[PDB]
Amino acid sequence: IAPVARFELKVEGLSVMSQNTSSDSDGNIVSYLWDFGNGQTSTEAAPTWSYTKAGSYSVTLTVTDDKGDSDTHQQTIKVDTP
Ligand SMILES: [Cl-]
Ligand SMILES: [Cl-]
Ligand code: NA
Repeated sequence: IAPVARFELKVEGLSVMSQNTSSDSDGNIVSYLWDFGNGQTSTEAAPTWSYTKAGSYSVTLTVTDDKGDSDTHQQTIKVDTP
């Protein structure tokens, strides 16, 4: 129900850009934990990142709001080398 974690990704080769499309009907989102499925994380709203090895990676976003509630979304992506 609230908050709702959500994002969309744009993949270029091994590199990924994000758009944060999260929301909260009962408060305000104050923090983010992105988890790129490779051991890397970020606290940015809409980070850019990259991988080294071609493969399948799960990208997870957790959002947390002003009342201390969290929600998580995931997307698995393919990335390839040249
Ligand atoms: Cl990698
Ligand atoms: Cl994909
Ligand atoms: Na709100």
